Amino acid sequence: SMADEATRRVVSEIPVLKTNAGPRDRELWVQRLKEEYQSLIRYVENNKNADNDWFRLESNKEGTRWFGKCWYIHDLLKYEFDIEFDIPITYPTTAPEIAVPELDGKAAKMYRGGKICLTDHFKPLWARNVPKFGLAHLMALGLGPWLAVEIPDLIQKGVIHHKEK
Repeated sequence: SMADEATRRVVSEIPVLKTNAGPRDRELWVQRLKEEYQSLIRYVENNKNADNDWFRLESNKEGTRWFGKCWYIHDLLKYEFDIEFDIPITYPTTAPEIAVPELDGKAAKMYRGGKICLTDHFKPLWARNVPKFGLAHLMALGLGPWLAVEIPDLIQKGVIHHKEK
């Protein structure tokens, strides 16, 4: 009951997705990508309205490789990190694995190679919502909360530093 409400508070203004298609699924994958792009751009617009415009993403032509940037504010300073992920063949039932490559070997909750290690509650949360969640939800429920623990830890520990601009 607390988990269901917390999830709704975060995602209730993100458009819900519908199509069960992954990268190999041809016209159904093009349809899934329309849903993904429309959910993502609404999430970006909502974030701008809330003074929390915290990421940009692009894909390759086929929509199977995603990359961009996120920004995290701590003590009013803005920290930028490059992000990337591949769409699993079994998407959207399987969730993508976000990587923050510059933090490889630095962040505590991270696999060798730069994939973030999310708490055990994200996977079953994604699983319980299939196929309604997409990349906007991956950002809002997966990377966002990861940054809000790991980036303050790394700044406190002196592992990362703000470069003058």
